[PDB]
Amino acid sequence: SLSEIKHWVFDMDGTLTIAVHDFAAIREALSIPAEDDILTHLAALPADESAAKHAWLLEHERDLAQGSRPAPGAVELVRELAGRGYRLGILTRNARELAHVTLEAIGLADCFAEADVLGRDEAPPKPHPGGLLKLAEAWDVSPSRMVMVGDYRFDLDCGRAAGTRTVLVNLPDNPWPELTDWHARDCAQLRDLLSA
Amino acid sequence: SLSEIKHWVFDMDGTLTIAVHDFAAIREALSIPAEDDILTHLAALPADESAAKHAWLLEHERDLAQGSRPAPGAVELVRELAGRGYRLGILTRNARELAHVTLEAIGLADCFAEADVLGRDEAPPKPHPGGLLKLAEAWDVSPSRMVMVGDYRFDLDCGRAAGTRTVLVNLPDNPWPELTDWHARDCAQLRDLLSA
Ligand SMILES: [Mg+2]
Ligand SMILES: [Mg+2]
Repeated sequence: SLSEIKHWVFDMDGTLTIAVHDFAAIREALSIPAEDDILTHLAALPADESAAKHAWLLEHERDLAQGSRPAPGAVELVRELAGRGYRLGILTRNARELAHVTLEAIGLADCFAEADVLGRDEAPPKPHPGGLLKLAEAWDVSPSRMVMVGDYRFDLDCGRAAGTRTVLVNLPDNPWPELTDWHARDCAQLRDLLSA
Repeated sequence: SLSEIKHWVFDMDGTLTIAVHDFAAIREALSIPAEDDILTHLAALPADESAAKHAWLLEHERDLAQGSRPAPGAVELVRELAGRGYRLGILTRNARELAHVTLEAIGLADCFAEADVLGRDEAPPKPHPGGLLKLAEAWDVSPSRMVMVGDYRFDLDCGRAAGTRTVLVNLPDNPWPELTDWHARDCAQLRDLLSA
């Protein structure tokens, strides 16, 4: 079961943190009334208008970005696992130094050994298994007793290639059933799953 | 009128070109049926599910990107203006070298003098007016007889700061009426407007 896994690895972006965007600039650009939610308002527009506005939003994702925040339930999950004495790692395309800064910013830096935060320079790009194998070696543990937690297909492919169990979070359903051992809408539901 | 303007400046990203994304990966990740359009399907989902899936899409905009393509009507507009003997420029945050490559790829490199394609190293970031003032100087023309064409607020602010007329394209309405002299849903409608 999930609770028997005592070695956990997380993707960073999209899993533990998510990008936040400039709501006021979006509302202004897309002519959203103050009384309306942005997405709800867009879904209710005529199809062609909704499509043009959604396209503009995606096109300007980086222009509109304002750093990142912890994903729902992420801090709570990591603290729960750390409280158990579990061993926790990170596998990210980010430079280790940025990953470190991010961990400090969200108050989780003390839950991961610095050597177990693997960035751009410490491991090949997902879905290559190198990074998970590096942690498996450092921890001297069977990959079958580790879990890779992510929100994107290359996270699941990476776990499957290395032989770890896999978890999908931050999508509401199960789009890759063969690649995914457990799925949860977010880290808060994952914590609940773990508990049960 | 618009047709009296013989000096035109364009933003690049979002105006002449737009990012394209991996439709098959999106469909797989978001569980979209083959018979459905991605956006139409998402708008029809329960609110919470639609929101989670739209959030994931925005979060992975760069992961899903597959270069860029010309924006609707952009090639046709630029060729029409060049055919008139009009003077055309680019003001972009992109490195000039990338802008050049992009122009070559979309078959428009011959419509702009190389010196009039202004990139990262040739002009300060929008909305600073430096870049438009640089073109105005090179062309020896009143900014009031130039137009800046863009799809984002900093393009309009840049034109207003330099004193050029401004055009909004690639949004379907008029969100910044005081900043915008003419607006069109895209470059094809702008060409039509120009003609009329
Ligand atoms: Mg990710
Ligand atoms: Mg732009």
